[PDB]
Amino acid sequence: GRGAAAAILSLGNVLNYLDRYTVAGVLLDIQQHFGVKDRGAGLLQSVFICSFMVAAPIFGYLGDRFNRKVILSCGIFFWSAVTFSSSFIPQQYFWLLVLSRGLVGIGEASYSTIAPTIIGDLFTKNTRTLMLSVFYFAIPLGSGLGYITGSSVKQAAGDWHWALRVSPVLGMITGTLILILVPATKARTSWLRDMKALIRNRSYVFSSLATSAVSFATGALGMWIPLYLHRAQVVQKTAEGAKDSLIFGAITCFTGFLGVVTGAGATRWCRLKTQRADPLVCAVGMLGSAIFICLIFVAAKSSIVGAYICIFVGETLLFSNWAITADILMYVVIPTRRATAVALQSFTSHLLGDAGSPYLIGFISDLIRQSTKDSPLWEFLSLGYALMLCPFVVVLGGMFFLATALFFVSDRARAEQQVNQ
Amino acid sequence: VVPILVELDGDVNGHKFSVRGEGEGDATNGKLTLKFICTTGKLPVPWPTLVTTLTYGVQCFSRYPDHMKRHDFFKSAMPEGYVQERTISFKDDGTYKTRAEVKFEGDTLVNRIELKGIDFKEDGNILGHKLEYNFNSHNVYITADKQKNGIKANFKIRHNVEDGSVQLADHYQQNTPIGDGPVLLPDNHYLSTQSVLSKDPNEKRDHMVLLEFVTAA
Amino acid sequence: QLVENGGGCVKAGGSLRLSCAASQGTLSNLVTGWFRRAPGKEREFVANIGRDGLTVYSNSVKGRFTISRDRAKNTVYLQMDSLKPEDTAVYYCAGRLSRFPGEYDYWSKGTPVMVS
Amino acid sequence: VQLVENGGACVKPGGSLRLSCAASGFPVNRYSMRWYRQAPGKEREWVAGMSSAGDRSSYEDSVKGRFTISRDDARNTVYLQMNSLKPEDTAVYYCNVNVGFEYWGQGTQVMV
Repeated sequence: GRGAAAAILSLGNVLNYLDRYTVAGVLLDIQQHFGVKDRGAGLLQSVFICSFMVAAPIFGYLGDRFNRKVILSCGIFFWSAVTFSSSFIPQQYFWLLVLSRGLVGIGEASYSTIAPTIIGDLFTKNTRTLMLSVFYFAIPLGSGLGYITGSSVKQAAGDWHWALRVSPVLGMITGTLILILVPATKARTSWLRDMKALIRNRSYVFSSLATSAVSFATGALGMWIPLYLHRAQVVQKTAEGAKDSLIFGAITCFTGFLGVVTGAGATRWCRLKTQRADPLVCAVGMLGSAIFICLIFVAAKSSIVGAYICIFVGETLLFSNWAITADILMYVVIPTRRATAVALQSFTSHLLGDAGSPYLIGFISDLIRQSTKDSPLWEFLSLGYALMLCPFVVVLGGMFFLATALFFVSDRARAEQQVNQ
Repeated sequence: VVPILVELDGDVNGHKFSVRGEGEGDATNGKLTLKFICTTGKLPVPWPTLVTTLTYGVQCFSRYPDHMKRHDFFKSAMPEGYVQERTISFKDDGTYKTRAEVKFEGDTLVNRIELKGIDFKEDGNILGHKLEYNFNSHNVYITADKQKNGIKANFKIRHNVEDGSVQLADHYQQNTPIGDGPVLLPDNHYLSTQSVLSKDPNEKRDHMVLLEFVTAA
Repeated sequence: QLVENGGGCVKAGGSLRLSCAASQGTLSNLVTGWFRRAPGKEREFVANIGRDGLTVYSNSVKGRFTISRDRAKNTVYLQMDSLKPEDTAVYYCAGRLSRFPGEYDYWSKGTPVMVS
Repeated sequence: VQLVENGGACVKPGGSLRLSCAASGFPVNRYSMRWYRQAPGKEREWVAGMSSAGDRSSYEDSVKGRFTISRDDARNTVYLQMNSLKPEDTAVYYCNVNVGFEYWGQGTQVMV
């Protein structure tokens, strides 16, 4: 029934994020086998996210044009087949891998744009909010399971190719369940005027920039943490990499859950005390996250457990702010312009950050390594120096959240005024 | 555009009168243009009292919003027709009991009404023909009932009088679909009706050229 | 259902403390708002009190009306100062279950108000 | 065609106020004028009427002999006199006249 449909959709999202972040686990093996530098490592995620963000609006318009179920199932099968084919790529050819990543990004954008509409249409009662909460609870679980599955497959099979072979098998399966348990669900000038109106909103623009910085930091760290930890292990006398990715994925999922819960609790507690609570809690949490992401670099060389606890706290703080910033957004904007504002914010977040951010980090690391000598310690130092940019971006995002705090009450009062008329 | 031909009969205090009329309705434009005529030499009661009943007897032509298209019941039962029972209690001027049958026969709509009048007294507005030729727009509230598996409509109609008196008559209506197809009964809605009247001087016979615009919400 | 009371015609500059309450239950959680409809003009806004504790007023009437919610009495009081002829519109009290901008689910009959 | 109402203000018990309804676009004398009264959250009820010929006026029992409405064709306006003021007058008023398709006036609100 409808509950079974929601469960299968949640499993599909779990597998979607699994395949999104599987590449992060075996990035080291991919770069070693393909003989590419850190720039090539960045290319994958950069082009993937660019295609995702470029394609999402088209998928919204398709959802308007055609039924959601057919598009969702077609995207499932398409990107599952693409991921399966990408596993069998000649070592000489590398552009095929980035093309496959872009196609998978197209499919993932289709899923992310269509599935929420189906979830909303299945239920129109209190259970709809619970199902959406389950979806957003599965997203971090999906990313985790991706990291853990990639690491485990690499360790067991002994080849990184199998990491991209097991998951598609699980994917296509759930696709067949989509059409089995999910019943079928049942302007340009206006959008241009809306867009023209939103840019004049100071709080909304500042929140969009801050979440763009959040996306930048999240993408860069989630992409380069495993490689950085492996480099730290190699530099030290004793070295492992599958266990490191396993621990990182477990910490990532647990951090997602704990950070979401703690951010909800903290913003609820602070809102009752004084106004502008959500932006302030966002800013303080991100400042702490930046402090710990700066301390991780000092801690890693001393010990890897210090770096892991730093990742723990930083992921908690950086994932606790998403619900609060979404609440700020949908506070500021009026109901007639929520959809356009949300789409614009997502596009801006992907474009400014998390798209071209992994490539930026890889390019910085490659430049540092080329300027200096080439060796394990040099590679580790170059990667660390490249990652030192993320704390600055997180601090800038915190400043943006503070500025949004400045323009929060006035913009909310306005929004209410335009709502009344 | 859809043609319509409505023939009805009515007995009031022993006076029998039959009225036949023809016209056309545009559902897309939400417009209705009708013209009636009584074969009998004279019609006892004032014409508006029956013109309102004839107008509200058909609501398939009435345009519905896009969101209310699936909510409509009369169109859903249109292929197999339906039967309506209306009680019209006039204020101090008696009561009307009408039974109507609506069906799309062949390629044209057909509407047959049988009317009974009761509790009429001399010197009243109905007996004295004091009601003028003007009309008024109105609102009808429709709600579904699962026990009767049908739709019940109710409202108040204000009839004008020459001396300025206004009579508020209560209209209640119960529907029953002749066919056994899906009902698609709406939970609750209200339809606003706007009626205008005109006469054609070409013929001495009274024409009662009637124009309706009905919109649901 | 929301019950509103305390509105009557007064001289220019008079003060009216309009009281609004809910029959279903306590409205401390619910966001409350006051609206006005002119006889010859489109409906406008009077004021709003959100769940956080803000008291937002329309720019035209800013600095005139003051809303205060009391949890002990579970009632919303709208005190008026420097009342002007522009406030001849009829006032309606409405409530919402959500903190966020949007149309209020509940409504009240309201009372007329006049000036001069 | 348009109808405009004026003269409405709150009245202390016993006071007498005059309401006025004017028309623009059609001759008022050619057709009958009517006056409705409705309270907050109450069904509309006909409160007064004057025949098109103007020979007599129709009023309900509660208010028979109070409104004493008059009409001026040269002035193209109909005037209403409260006379004795009762709590039932707290309801707001409306001026109505139907030429061709019906037309509803904006009316005015009056409360005791």
